[PDB]
Amino acid sequence: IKVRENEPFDVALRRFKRSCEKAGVLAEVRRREFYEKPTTERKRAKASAVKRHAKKLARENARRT
Amino acid sequence: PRRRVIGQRKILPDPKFGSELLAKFVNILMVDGKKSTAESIVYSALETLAQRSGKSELEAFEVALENVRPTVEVKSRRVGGSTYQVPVEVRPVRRNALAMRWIVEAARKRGDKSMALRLANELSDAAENKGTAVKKREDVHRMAEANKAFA
Amino acid sequence: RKQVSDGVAHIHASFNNTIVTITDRQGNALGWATAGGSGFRGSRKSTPFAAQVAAERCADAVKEYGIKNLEVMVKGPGPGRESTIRALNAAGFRITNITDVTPIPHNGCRPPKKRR
RNA sequence: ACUAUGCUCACG
RNA sequence: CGCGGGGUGGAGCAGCCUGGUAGCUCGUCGGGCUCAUAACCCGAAGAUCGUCGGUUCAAAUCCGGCCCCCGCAACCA
RNA sequence: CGCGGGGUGGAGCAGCCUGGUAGCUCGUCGGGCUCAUAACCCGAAGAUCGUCGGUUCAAAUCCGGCCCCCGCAACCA
RNA sequence: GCUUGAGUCUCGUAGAGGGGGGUAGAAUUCCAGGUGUAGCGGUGAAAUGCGUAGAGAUCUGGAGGAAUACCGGUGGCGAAGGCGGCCCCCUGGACGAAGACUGACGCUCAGGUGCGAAAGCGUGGGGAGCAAACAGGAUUAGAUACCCUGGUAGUCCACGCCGUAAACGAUGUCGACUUGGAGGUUGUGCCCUUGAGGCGUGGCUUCCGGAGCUAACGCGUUAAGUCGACCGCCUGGGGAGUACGGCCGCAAGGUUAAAACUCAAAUGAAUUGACGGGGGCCCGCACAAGCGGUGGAGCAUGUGGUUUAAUUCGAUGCAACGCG
RNA sequence: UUGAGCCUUGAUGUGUAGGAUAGGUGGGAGGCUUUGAAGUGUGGACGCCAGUCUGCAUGGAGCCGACCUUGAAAUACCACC
Ligand SMILES: [K+]
Ligand SMILES: [Mg+2]
Ligand SMILES: [Mg+2]
Ligand SMILES: [Mg+2]
Ligand SMILES: [Mg+2]
Ligand SMILES: [Mg+2]
Ligand SMILES: [Mg+2]
Ligand SMILES: [Mg+2]
Ligand SMILES: [Mg+2]
Ligand SMILES: [Mg+2]
Ligand SMILES: [Mg+2]
Ligand SMILES: [Mg+2]
Ligand SMILES: [Mg+2]
Ligand SMILES: [Mg+2]
Ligand SMILES: [Mg+2]
Ligand SMILES: [Mg+2]
Ligand SMILES: [Mg+2]
Ligand SMILES: [Mg+2]
Ligand SMILES: [Mg+2]
Ligand SMILES: [Mg+2]
Ligand SMILES: [Mg+2]
Ligand SMILES: [Mg+2]
Ligand SMILES: [Mg+2]
Ligand SMILES: [Mg+2]
Ligand SMILES: [Mg+2]
Ligand SMILES: [Mg+2]
Ligand SMILES: [Mg+2]
Ligand SMILES: [Mg+2]
Ligand SMILES: [Mg+2]
Ligand SMILES: [Mg+2]
Ligand SMILES: [Mg+2]
Ligand SMILES: [Mg+2]
Ligand SMILES: [Mg+2]
Ligand SMILES: [Mg+2]
Ligand SMILES: [Mg+2]
Ligand SMILES: [Mg+2]
Ligand SMILES: [Mg+2]
Ligand SMILES: [Mg+2]
Ligand SMILES: [Mg+2]
Ligand SMILES: [Mg+2]
Ligand SMILES: [Mg+2]
Ligand SMILES: [Mg+2]
Ligand SMILES: [Mg+2]
Ligand SMILES: [Mg+2]
Ligand SMILES: [Mg+2]
Ligand SMILES: [Mg+2]
Ligand SMILES: [Mg+2]
Ligand SMILES: [Mg+2]
Ligand SMILES: [Mg+2]
Ligand SMILES: [Mg+2]
Ligand SMILES: [Mg+2]
Ligand SMILES: [Mg+2]
Ligand SMILES: [Mg+2]
Ligand SMILES: [Mg+2]
Ligand SMILES: [Mg+2]
Ligand SMILES: [Mg+2]
Ligand SMILES: [Mg+2]
Ligand SMILES: [Mg+2]
Ligand SMILES: [Mg+2]
Ligand SMILES: [Mg+2]
Ligand SMILES: [Mg+2]
Ligand SMILES: [Mg+2]
Ligand SMILES: [Mg+2]
Ligand SMILES: [Mg+2]
Ligand SMILES: [Mg+2]
Ligand SMILES: [Mg+2]
Ligand SMILES: [Mg+2]
Ligand SMILES: [Mg+2]
Ligand SMILES: [Mg+2]
Ligand SMILES: [Mg+2]
Ligand SMILES: [Mg+2]
Ligand SMILES: [Mg+2]
Ligand SMILES: [Mg+2]
Ligand SMILES: [Mg+2]
Ligand SMILES: [Mg+2]
Ligand SMILES: [Mg+2]
Ligand SMILES: [Mg+2]
Ligand SMILES: [Mg+2]
Ligand SMILES: [Mg+2]
Ligand SMILES: [Mg+2]
Ligand SMILES: [Mg+2]
Ligand SMILES: [Mg+2]
Ligand SMILES: [Mg+2]
Ligand SMILES: [Mg+2]
Ligand SMILES: [Mg+2]
Ligand SMILES: [Mg+2]
Ligand SMILES: [Mg+2]
Ligand SMILES: [Mg+2]
Ligand SMILES: [Mg+2]
Ligand SMILES: [Mg+2]
Ligand SMILES: [Mg+2]
Ligand SMILES: [Mg+2]
Ligand SMILES: [Mg+2]
Ligand SMILES: [Mg+2]
Ligand SMILES: [Mg+2]
Ligand SMILES: [Mg+2]
Ligand SMILES: [Mg+2]
Ligand SMILES: [Mg+2]
Ligand SMILES: [Mg+2]
Ligand SMILES: [Mg+2]
Ligand SMILES: [Mg+2]
Ligand SMILES: [Mg+2]
Ligand SMILES: [Mg+2]
Ligand SMILES: [Mg+2]
Ligand SMILES: [Mg+2]
Ligand SMILES: [Mg+2]
Ligand SMILES: [Mg+2]
Ligand SMILES: [Mg+2]
Ligand SMILES: [Mg+2]
Repeated sequence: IKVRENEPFDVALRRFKRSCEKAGVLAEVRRREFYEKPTTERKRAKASAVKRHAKKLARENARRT
Repeated sequence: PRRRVIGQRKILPDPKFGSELLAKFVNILMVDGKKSTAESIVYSALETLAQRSGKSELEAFEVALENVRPTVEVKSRRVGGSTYQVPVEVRPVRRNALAMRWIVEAARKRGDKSMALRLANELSDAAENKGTAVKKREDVHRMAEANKAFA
Repeated sequence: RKQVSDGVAHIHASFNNTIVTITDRQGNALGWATAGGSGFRGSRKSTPFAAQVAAERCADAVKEYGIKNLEVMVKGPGPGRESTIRALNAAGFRITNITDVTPIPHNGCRPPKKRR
């Protein structure tokens, strides 16, 4: 998070923030995640992941493109 | 047109001032397809303008049209849901055409006597920017400057 | 009068506002501005440019103190901050370092209920 | 952003 | 009984002690906006200082009245 | 019977106790919008003020009677 | 008798299993204190609310409560309910390794009894945040809602009660048996640890699929396959998991559990359409970008209406109304 | 840490005419300069950013009052505010 970038540079470049937190504090602990809803919304985000990964093996179809 | 990107028709130069800028000005000034009446008014106006201003016609019309020319105009776009005022850089073809229409629109009102007199006075007031046409650009700027927040 | 060398530009960027507040080294307020204080009200107040102009308005009104270089301390999310720091360069400062003070609670207090 | 309703029965 | 402050467009305000340049916010009509409505934004229409008098280069402004507006706390036929 | 207060477009309220001025919100009629109805938008009409008399230059508004209407009182034995 | 089921010991392995006690850091609210100058807050847009008594922001020092970021996963443990900071205390089970021992000690279970989320209930603590009820501002025809600002019971704790949930894999428990692949997780063997490996074989687990089954959807060695043991339950939809009595509860209510009456259906899965303020991709004066109009006037025409002895008849959203 | 008065002293105070970031009024025409000067290097005090004000010195002893623009004349000396 603590980013100095030497001296001649300036131009922000603080992906250190964007690839660490921000979303963790904000879109999660902004408004209440009703205990069960995480368990629901994760398990569908988890089931959607393996749906794509299992399809990615069977994606090699005829195509003809 | 939805996905029909086609170009525009070519226009013709005006005999006595062989050009293009004021040739379109005649078309915007025209009503009921009477180009003979309209073209006689534009020559009458620019000849009376050139006498007073002490310049030519093309350069007298230019130092007048640029003073009523919009830099940025205000559209409104609903990207997400809500309706807010998004300013946008006007295209160079529409830029001068939007100015010509404001000169003629102001000249409909302001009933002096003749159409040739009214345009001459509007273009004279445009040269020293104090007409109704410059006011209509001035307000168009104020919307873009005030609502500059929106990209 | 005082004439501080360096300071700290605290930026409180919420969704609705962007409150810029330039302080000294020891967290002592010298001046401030807001998106609401700049003009820009309602829908206009929550934008990157309305934060830019607020930082430009906070850049001046601390010229008596004469800060050459400062540290940024962004906070919250907001439409500003990735825009507000651009404003501090263009105004007339040197950014020593940029930091976050976005208060991450380690699952502590129950937040408000979801809205519909 | 929000934004109601559709009187009864009738296609062997 | 007083000494004191206070007096502007329809109205609530300041500005009024530091004489040469009457602001500012609701009532005001036209826009731009959008298939539209709300909003939001831009510019317009109105007091030469409640009113009358002295001086001095210039007076809402310095000084005297009025119509008053009161703040009050005094008020024992 | 005493005592205040009332009675105003179709409804409920201002304007009434300071004499010349009739508003507000719904509803009604007309036109829009919609496939149509509602909602919504834009126009329009609609009350001589309980009634009968005064006073007055002029009365919804002042005064008197009479007809409904509320509120208060009809107590000590 | 026997030893294969079942149990014991032996040495370990993993784990938010449990119960009791500590302590840590971030943050929220608040408390006094410094700085400092108009807003903050919020929203689709506003307002209530909070602020010139000096808020918000910023920093200093406290106080208190509750919950434990990241690790963290189609990870683990638990009979289910459920169980996440770190540390000790007591403590239940699970699995593996190879033996030794017991010698059918087993499996199910009506009544019985225990445990059993959240919300409730009782007595006594605590009370930051959140938040039923409630209040105010919006929204709207109305808004006893959704949105906003406040906000009490409650959520926390100790101890008793309650005994229910879509308490759900909507799938009772135990056991045997029948093609596969990719993984996750925790063991334990064989080998060179010769270098993040080579090769088996036990637990538990997620995903896809074969035969077979199924009304179909799907299930599929963790079966909804093939069989056995025992239990629970079902018999059309409404009436109704209601009434009445019994039992249980402080109550809230739970549990057991009908009948009259009424209907010819109610229902499940899947199919084709149509529709969606579902998604994606396209189109047309659909919109944008323009331009001229109608709506205002007069007149012409055509309908509606109304009038009349008759104002013949037909056409009436778009697709009837200078139409037949 | 105060809440003001108050004297010494020093500036400060740009409608417009305009060489002047001049408030009213006045003793009245030489002050001052070698009691080490004009111009400036540089930096401070002030600033309605027009241009005031001044530490010290390389420099070296000059600078200038009526005149012309004003409702007013020059902080050249100096009295009172
Ligand atoms: K419970
Ligand atoms: Mg859960
Ligand atoms: Mg086309
Ligand atoms: Mg209805
Ligand atoms: Mg129906
Ligand atoms: Mg129907
Ligand atoms: Mg006083
Ligand atoms: Mg259209
Ligand atoms: Mg008396
Ligand atoms: Mg009326
Ligand atoms: Mg109507
Ligand atoms: Mg009547
Ligand atoms: Mg008379
Ligand atoms: Mg009258
Ligand atoms: Mg044996
Ligand atoms: Mg066993
Ligand atoms: Mg080991
Ligand atoms: Mg453990
Ligand atoms: Mg343990
Ligand atoms: Mg444990
Ligand atoms: Mg424990
Ligand atoms: Mg405990
Ligand atoms: Mg702490
Ligand atoms: Mg703390
Ligand atoms: Mg104190
Ligand atoms: Mg305090
Ligand atoms: Mg307000
Ligand atoms: Mg308020
Ligand atoms: Mg205030
Ligand atoms: Mg207060
Ligand atoms: Mg204070
Ligand atoms: Mg404070
Ligand atoms: Mg604070
Ligand atoms: Mg603290
Ligand atoms: Mg503590
Ligand atoms: Mg397990
Ligand atoms: Mg189980
Ligand atoms: Mg213990
Ligand atoms: Mg067990
Ligand atoms: Mg055991
Ligand atoms: Mg063994
Ligand atoms: Mg035996
Ligand atoms: Mg034996
Ligand atoms: Mg049993
Ligand atoms: Mg039983
Ligand atoms: Mg129990
Ligand atoms: Mg329990
Ligand atoms: Mg219990
Ligand atoms: Mg509970
Ligand atoms: Mg309790
Ligand atoms: Mg009680
Ligand atoms: Mg008690
Ligand atoms: Mg509390
Ligand atoms: Mg709350
Ligand atoms: Mg709430
Ligand atoms: Mg309520
Ligand atoms: Mg209130
Ligand atoms: Mg409410
Ligand atoms: Mg309401
Ligand atoms: Mg709150
Ligand atoms: Mg706890
Ligand atoms: Mg405890
Ligand atoms: Mg305990
Ligand atoms: Mg019990
Ligand atoms: Mg039970
Ligand atoms: Mg049940
Ligand atoms: Mg469950
Ligand atoms: Mg589940
Ligand atoms: Mg499964
Ligand atoms: Mg069940
Ligand atoms: Mg059992
Ligand atoms: Mg085993
Ligand atoms: Mg199959
Ligand atoms: Mg079968
Ligand atoms: Mg099949
Ligand atoms: Mg299965
Ligand atoms: Mg098998
Ligand atoms: Mg097998
Ligand atoms: Mg097995
Ligand atoms: Mg089995
Ligand atoms: Mg089976
Ligand atoms: Mg079956
Ligand atoms: Mg039966
Ligand atoms: Mg039945
Ligand atoms: Mg039946
Ligand atoms: Mg019952
Ligand atoms: Mg009993
Ligand atoms: Mg009992
Ligand atoms: Mg109870
Ligand atoms: Mg039963
Ligand atoms: Mg029926
Ligand atoms: Mg069913
Ligand atoms: Mg179905
Ligand atoms: Mg659709
Ligand atoms: Mg669609
Ligand atoms: Mg076409
Ligand atoms: Mg269009
Ligand atoms: Mg047009
Ligand atoms: Mg038109
Ligand atoms: Mg019409
Ligand atoms: Mg017409
Ligand atoms: Mg008409
Ligand atoms: Mg004719
Ligand atoms: Mg007819
Ligand atoms: Mg007749
Ligand atoms: Mg006809
Ligand atoms: Mg007909
Ligand atoms: Mg017909
Ligand atoms: Mg037809």
